[PDB]
Amino acid sequence: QNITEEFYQSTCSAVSKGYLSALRTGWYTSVITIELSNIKENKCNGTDAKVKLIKQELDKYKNAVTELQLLM
Amino acid sequence: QSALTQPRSVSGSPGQSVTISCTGTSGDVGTYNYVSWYQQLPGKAPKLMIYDVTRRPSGVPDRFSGSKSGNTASLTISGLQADDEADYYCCSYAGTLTWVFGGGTKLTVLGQPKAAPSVTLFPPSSEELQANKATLVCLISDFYPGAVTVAWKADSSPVKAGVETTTPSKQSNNKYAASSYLSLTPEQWKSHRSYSCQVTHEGSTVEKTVAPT
Amino acid sequence: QVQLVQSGAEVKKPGSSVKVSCKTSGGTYGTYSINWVRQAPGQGLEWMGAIIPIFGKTNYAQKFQGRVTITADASTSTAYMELGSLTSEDTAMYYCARVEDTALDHYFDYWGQGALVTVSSASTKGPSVFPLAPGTAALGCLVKDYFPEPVTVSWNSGALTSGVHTFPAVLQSSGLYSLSSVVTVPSSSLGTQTYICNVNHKPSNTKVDKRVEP
Amino acid sequence: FLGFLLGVGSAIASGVAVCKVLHLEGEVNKIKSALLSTNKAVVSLSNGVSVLTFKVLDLKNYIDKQLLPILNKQSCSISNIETVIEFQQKNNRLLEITREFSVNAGVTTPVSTYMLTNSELLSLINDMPITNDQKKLMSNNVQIVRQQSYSIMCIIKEEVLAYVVQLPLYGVIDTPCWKLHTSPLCTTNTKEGSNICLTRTDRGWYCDNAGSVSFFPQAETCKVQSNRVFCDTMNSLTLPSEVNLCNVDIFNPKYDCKIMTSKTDVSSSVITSLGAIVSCYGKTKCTASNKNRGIIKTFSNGCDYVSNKGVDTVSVGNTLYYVNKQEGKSLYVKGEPIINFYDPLVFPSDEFDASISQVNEKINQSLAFIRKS
Repeated sequence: QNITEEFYQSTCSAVSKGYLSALRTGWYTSVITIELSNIKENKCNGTDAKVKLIKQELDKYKNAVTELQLLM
Repeated sequence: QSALTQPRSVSGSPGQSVTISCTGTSGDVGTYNYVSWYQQLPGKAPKLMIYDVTRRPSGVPDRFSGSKSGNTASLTISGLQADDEADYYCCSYAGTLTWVFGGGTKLTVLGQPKAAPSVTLFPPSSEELQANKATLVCLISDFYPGAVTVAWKADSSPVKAGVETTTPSKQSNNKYAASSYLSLTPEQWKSHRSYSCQVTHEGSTVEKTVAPT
Repeated sequence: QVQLVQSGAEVKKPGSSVKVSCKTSGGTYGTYSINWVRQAPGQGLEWMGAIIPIFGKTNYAQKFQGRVTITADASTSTAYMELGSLTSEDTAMYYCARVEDTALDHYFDYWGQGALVTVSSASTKGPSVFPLAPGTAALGCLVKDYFPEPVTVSWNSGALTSGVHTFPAVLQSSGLYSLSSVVTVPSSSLGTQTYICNVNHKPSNTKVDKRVEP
Repeated sequence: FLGFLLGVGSAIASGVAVCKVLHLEGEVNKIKSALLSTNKAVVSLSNGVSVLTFKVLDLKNYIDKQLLPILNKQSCSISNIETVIEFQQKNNRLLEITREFSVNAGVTTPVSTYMLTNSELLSLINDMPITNDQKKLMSNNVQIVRQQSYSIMCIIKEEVLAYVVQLPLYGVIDTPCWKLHTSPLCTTNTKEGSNICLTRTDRGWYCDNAGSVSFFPQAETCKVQSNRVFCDTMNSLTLPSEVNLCNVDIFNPKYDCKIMTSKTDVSSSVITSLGAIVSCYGKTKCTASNKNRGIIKTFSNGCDYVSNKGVDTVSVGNTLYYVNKQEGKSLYVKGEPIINFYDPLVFPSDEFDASISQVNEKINQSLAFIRKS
């Protein structure tokens, strides 16, 4: 059972009984933190492919931090 | 929001560890582990050697080691050298775009050899005499003991009028400098035979003589 | 590589205002904040304020609240500062420093050479220079009886740097200073090399080039 | 149809308050000192409010200890390529958070897996000031929990990126609910015109709530699991329980039921939980069909009903309708249609949100005004 339904031909309407509830009453807030450090002006050659890839990722990290600061 | 309290001066001979304390309130330090020490060679903007509670930047010797404990910091230098001569400046994060500065500690090493002063005297040139003016210039340099004393002697007779004297200032070679000006009229200059600039240095007096010729 | 230029030094009168600029040459468009610090002759620097040019956000210390307004032009990447109602207590060497990222860094990393602001009552007076003719030898130029205290000496417009030594100023009893500079040169080069001193006076727009003839 | 009867409210203000608190001078330092030991902690802010503080990603502990002691060791040339992948990881999530907050402007209404991973959300639920029943409900319907929870970017300063994840509480739980479906009820007179239509406008959800009825007209606020009905009372009306009487006896003296009058001879189909209502009017085709036995019913003109048992399709006009194939017992309450109680010339021809009492009052007005002549 646990889901019954009625059709009221009188008023041309149906009612679906048997449903339980979970009503949003209020809210709960929690602070989620990400701890970030700084890559401050590391100077090193970009000739090697591996180091060039590292720099491609370092720039992404720095730009992500700066953009997070900008959007406010 | 007052400045921090630092010892006015410490010192140490080469081969010794020196610790400089930096004390602040609960807001400046104790709460934020964001401290920074700066050195200043007089005549140039500062340059830091500690960029966190215990972190040093790129190009800083390992002998520099900082710490902090309950509103008091500790900048430690191991194996002092003749290069670590500057005014150290403790700084601390205090809040959103607010930093507090320390009163500054003055670290000058005890171990350093004496150097005889190199004196040079200059007479007034033609352009100054053609304008009714005359100024004798005595330039001292490369004397390590800060104590120097100038005394002008006109024909072995002391002059007590118009003599000016600078303050011993640090140089790029860590050996001090000085300067002295004696002002006199053109008739007071062309009426004598020999002037003298006597610079006393640890007893050793270095002299220079000029003449109207 | 990355650095920031700084305006020249100037002189005002007690009650006027001094506007000091600070242009940077690094860029990176980051959330860097320019900090102003005017030490003194007296020991110890003094943190004045800060500004993030990308946002225009400012915050001044409580010692100078209501007295200084720090600005920054974002098009030319230049950060100004204007201190009105000057007093002789506000005479100092106004430096200019930055921090890399406002949220990641909490310490100054790069500075500027700085300007010098003197505010007194006596009138300004452009200096007078006279030459001084001479192992080796020694010649130089002398600068005397000026009111300001920025005076820079240069030789051969940047082609002679070794052996040069400029001494700090004296305080003549007339309230004016006096400066000197010396250069060590070989013996035989006095007859062939022409030696010219360059004293570029900043506060009184004076540029005098004296030729010291051996 | 009562959707415009609702009052307006703020959906994220409870998180903006925590953000305004986090913007205080010594606030983020407290949280950082608290998380200096573990990943999660309880933090009493400077306003007395106690919050949960979760450190989901520590890059400083990676940067200043493993990566930068390699790049800044000396001689930048790295030996192995593993560092590139180790830094692509632990940074992909920060890049994704930046990319999400760039296009969403501070508040994302579904908390994405990058804002809060599933295991992290389950741990947060397990360590919340809620009962075991609510904990299990959220743990089993994490998806719906994400549907009703916001994530407000809060602050980034002092080497700490902060954002408050504001979750639903589900105060009312396990109180029985019911869904009310409606379809137009019109007379089947042989005339081409002058055909009246009555409908019920109270369609939606109804739930027991502190002796009253929380009624949701906007079906978006309520997600539906197997038998659980998640709803959001921010867009809900509060009625007396006697509104339920409108199901069994629409002419009761307790609650004045809400209806709608019209004069539109158009057929419609209303799919219900375990069946289908078909209002078949005019020459419109109405066919209840099955996947095996082809067609099983042709609807007579009027408002009829079929159960999802054996019925696989309801087609009205060119409109197809797949019936919901969930088990359950349907019941057909036989009774005369209500539309046969009124007269065509007295029935109000146009009144959008009417009621039994209001329609009767307009009938009284019209009848009196006509009879007084």
